[PDB]
Amino acid sequence: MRAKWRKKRMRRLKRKRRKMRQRSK
Amino acid sequence: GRVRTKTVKKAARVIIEKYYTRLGNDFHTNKRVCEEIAIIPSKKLRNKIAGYVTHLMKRIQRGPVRGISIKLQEEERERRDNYVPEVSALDQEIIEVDPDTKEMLKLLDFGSLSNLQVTQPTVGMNFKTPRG
Amino acid sequence: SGALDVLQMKEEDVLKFLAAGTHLGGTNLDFQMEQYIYKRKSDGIYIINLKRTWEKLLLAARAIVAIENPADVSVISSRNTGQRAVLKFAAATGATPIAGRFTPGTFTNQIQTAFREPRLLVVTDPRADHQPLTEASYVNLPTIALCNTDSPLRYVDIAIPCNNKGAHSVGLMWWMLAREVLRMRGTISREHPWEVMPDLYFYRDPEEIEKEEQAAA
Amino acid sequence: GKCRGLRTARKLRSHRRDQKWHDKQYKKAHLGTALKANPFGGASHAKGIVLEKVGVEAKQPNSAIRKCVRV
Amino acid sequence: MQNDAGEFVDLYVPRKCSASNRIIGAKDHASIQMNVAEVDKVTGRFNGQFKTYAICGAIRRMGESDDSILRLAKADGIVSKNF
Amino acid sequence: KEWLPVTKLGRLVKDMKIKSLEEIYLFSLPIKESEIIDFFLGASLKDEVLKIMPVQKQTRAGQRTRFKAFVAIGDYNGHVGLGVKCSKEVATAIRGAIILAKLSIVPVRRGYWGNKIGKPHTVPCKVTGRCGSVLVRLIPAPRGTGIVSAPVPKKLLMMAGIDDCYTSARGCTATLGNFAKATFDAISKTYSYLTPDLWKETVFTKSPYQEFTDHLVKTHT
Amino acid sequence: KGCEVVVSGKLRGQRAKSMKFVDGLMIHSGDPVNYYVDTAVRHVLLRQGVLGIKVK
Amino acid sequence: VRMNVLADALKSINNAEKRGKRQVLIRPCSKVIVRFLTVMMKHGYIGEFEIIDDHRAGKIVVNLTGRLNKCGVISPRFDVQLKDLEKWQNNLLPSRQFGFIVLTTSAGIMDHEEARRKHTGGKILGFFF
Amino acid sequence: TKKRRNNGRAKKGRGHVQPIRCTNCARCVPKDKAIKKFVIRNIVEAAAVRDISEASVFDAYVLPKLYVKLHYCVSCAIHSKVVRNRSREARKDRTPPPRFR
RNA sequence: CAGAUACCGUCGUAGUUCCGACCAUAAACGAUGCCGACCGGCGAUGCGGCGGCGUUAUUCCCAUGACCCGCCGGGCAGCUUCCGGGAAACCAAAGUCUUUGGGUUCCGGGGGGAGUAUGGUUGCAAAGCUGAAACUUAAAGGAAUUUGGCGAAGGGCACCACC
RNA sequence: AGGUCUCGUAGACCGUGCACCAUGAGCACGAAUCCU
Ligand SMILES: [Zn+2]
Repeated sequence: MRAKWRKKRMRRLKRKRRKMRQRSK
Repeated sequence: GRVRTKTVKKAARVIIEKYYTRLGNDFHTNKRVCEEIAIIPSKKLRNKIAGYVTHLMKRIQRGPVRGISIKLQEEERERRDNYVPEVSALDQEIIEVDPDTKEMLKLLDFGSLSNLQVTQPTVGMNFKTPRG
Repeated sequence: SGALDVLQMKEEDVLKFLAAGTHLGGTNLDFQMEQYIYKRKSDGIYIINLKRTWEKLLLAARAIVAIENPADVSVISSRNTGQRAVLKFAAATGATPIAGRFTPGTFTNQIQTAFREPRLLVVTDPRADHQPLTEASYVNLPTIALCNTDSPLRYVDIAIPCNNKGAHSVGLMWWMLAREVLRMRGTISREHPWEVMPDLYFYRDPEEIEKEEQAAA
Repeated sequence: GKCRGLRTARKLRSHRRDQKWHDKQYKKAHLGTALKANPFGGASHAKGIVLEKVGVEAKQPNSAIRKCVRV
Repeated sequence: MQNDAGEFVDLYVPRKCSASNRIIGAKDHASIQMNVAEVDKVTGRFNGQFKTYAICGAIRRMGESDDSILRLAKADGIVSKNF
Repeated sequence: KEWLPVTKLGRLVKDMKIKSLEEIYLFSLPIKESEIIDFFLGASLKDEVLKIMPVQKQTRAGQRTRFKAFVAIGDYNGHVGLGVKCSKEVATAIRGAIILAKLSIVPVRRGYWGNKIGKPHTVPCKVTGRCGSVLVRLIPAPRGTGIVSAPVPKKLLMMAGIDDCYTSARGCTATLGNFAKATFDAISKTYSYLTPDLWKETVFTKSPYQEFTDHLVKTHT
Repeated sequence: KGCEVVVSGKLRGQRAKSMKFVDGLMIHSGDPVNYYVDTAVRHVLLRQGVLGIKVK
Repeated sequence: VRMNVLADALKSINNAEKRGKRQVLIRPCSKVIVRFLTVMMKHGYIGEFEIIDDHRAGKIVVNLTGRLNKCGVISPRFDVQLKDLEKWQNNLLPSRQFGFIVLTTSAGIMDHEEARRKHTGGKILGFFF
Repeated sequence: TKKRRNNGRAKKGRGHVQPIRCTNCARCVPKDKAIKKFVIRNIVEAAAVRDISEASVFDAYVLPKLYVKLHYCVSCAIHSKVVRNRSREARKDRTPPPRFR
């Protein structure tokens, strides 16, 4: 795996973690 | 594919360098010489040697080759580079000389020689080729 | 080298220099050759000194007569321009000639039959014969060279500036070099003209060989 | 050795200090997390009680099972 | 080489070049001891006097040893002062 | 077991016209016969092996093994050398190694530490030798300290005859060939370092080949 | 003008290894192998195995 | 920008020494170079040196011979006492038989042996061997 | 590791050049990096020029040429046999190939 | 194609373009920080200046535009090198280095975890900067020589290959 | 007035993509010195 797509899946999981942060206060 | 190996070429080389006077362009005659002068274990190799000596005789008869040093053609080079001619082509009555070289010969140890003839200088120094 | 009032040119050596065209050089220069060259004239040909080259022939002659064994001077020419004058020089002075295809094992390979290691190494062109100098580097061997203005100066000890392109200039200066060697040796006189011919050192194309054969007897 | 001046030494102190904090043995030897993660608490030996025995397997070049206890 | 008594400790002293004045190693085979001749003062012939010169391998590989030998012979008195 | 020389230097040595290898190193003639040094150094020259190392080359069918041996020779009050030879079998490997070691030996100088009494014990000055990545530095030491280093330049300095030295190293000294060549560079550079002892202009004696080239040309052709 | 000795068997281990020591000139192919080369093959009875000798 | 004059002068003469030149053109003419080269002459390392003076920073012409190995400059100007000079000549000087460490003092500029004889220390300047 | 002293292009003190496209494909390639070919061509080759010659109105009528400039990417250059790889020691030769005919 | 929401072909929303308000990310790479001193050559190139034969704006003159022969200073670069350095590829700097010190800013200590969680901070949003620990592993990596395998290329060969 | 100007005739650089083409169970490897 190259670094670009693991950075992309990091961005996706960080986005969904921020969504669960805003929906789980 | 009929090419000669190194053994037959070296054998023909040494027997054509050491024996030349008792030879000839006829295949059978120098084949019998190859019988007489050299102990050969085979006969096909004998035919190979005799044919190659015949071919090298046809190569010698048009000019010298760079594999042998035969005494009949030897000392022809020595006579040809050992002659002396009458004129040396250097003690001429005319020597053609540039003005800057005249200024050089003015300053060495002479002032003017009686075999000294000058040219005019050139009009343009376009000497180097156009490359870019 | 010129310290005496006998060891100069009288009238004729500069005449032979003018006849052979030894004063004409190449267009490009070297960074070590500005002191051996007078100036630069028109049409891009460097004009060289003659006193300096005379001093270089005197120094090289002193180096040759310095050793006592005449067989310990190896003189090498691979180019065809001066390959015969090397043989005549070795015939006149007893030197060891190499003419054409200097094999890379004469100085450093011991098991070969052609194993030579003399006092003196004399060569005709450092530009063309870049090969024997690098092999003679590994033995304590000095180098006498016949240098042009475009020739690189490397593993050199005495650089004689000359015109090593025309065969007449080269054969003339080998004839003068042999003349100085026999003068300091004492075989020939210093004032009596011993000149057998200078034509014995000149090389020429085989077309002119055939032309001279048909023109002469 | 980069800074060569007669009155620059606090810069060298701060540089050596930060570059010492960028270590590994000095990082573990001067933090409470590395000492508190040690189950011994910086002790040579410790006592305990055994609950059950667990048989763990070895690594793939050397195939065996090693007898161990859970303390 | 000497001591408080006075004997020379070193087995030999290595040569230095007369132009370079740096020492030459034991395995520097490019360093040479070139020898020139001296001429008689009236007749112009060899007599037997030698002027041995030495040059290092670094300048010889550089190729500027020829002017060094020229300067050495000028200081010796071989090459003409006009030149 | 007689000797037939192939060089003119070997012939002049066999004509007993060389007293010692001192003037041979002084004029720096190339030594290319191993039997000349054997003729010079007799019972005082002994050796010991350093390492036998396997070197393998992969070909079409299997692997091709080839063994290289490092040996260090040396007389215990002077000249030492190092020789490496690589071959298939170990016997001609060690034979070519000791022969090539006898081909390349160098003279050394020993100096004093502060005061000048008796015979020397240590290097005259700080010399450094580099090859590959290894840094080898030899520093003079007082009398009676002894050679302190890594064990194999320690035993090489024991072959050197040097009694005391202070040594420091940098990099991978595990490569014993590179380490041995680096410390040989450090030892062999003891003449290529100008000191105030040799500041007079040296007198030039005649070359030995210049001295006996008449005998050589009357002996051989 | 040339000889060799070829040995094989169980030497200093459990795997079979062969050692050959050549010196000089030796001819493989053709008729002149018949009246110039003499070959002897023998079995050596050691303790750990049987060893072979090849001499030409 | 030119900061230390003696460092540039010693670097230039050291480079021309290792290359093999005989005549060296040192760009500035500060008097510390003059004192350093007088120490070098009376030590016997180099020969004669010239000085070209004008209405600006003139040049230095130094005649070289093959008797100098390396001259260096310690920067910045460290303070060396008489009790600590032996550690400096241990970690800096190549041998105890030769090599000299110049230093500036209140009684002038000289090598280390004159400083030990006259019992005075000062700041460091450089070294040569 | 480093393969060339340059980087397959002609940018030394510039930083950016205007990119162009290819001819065989449509790959966007910078100008100094792209291999460019400019071959002079005829409309008809040496078999049809005679049938132009005697079957024409005007005698000695000189035939016009085909001047077109081609720019290739390096992949389609090597694949269509425009440039060929050489050895590492023989890579350092900037002269064009000789034109015997 | 077995499967093709991929390679290919036809349409095609946002975007690609300009104005204005924003984020400050790249293989933003000469993967080589800034200033200054020193140590070899050669041949062209761009600017400004200097000297000199001749040709041309048609035949005489002046300096000019265009040249040719050379020089100076700055700049992009090129070839060879036993200066020197390095693990080597290579570098006229990546040199002047155990013989280690010209002045100065930032930055890295095996490989993952991880540029991750948390804390701070800026933004409309996307996100940017600062930034761990626990735990696991004896390897992860750089240069280069030799057989290997290329749906890589050049010369040939084989009725155990083809026509 | 003569009535085929002379000297040898690489005189082939016509062309560009090219169908679909995946995977391989681990056990099975050893490093050296000289004479009597
Ligand atoms: Zn394309």
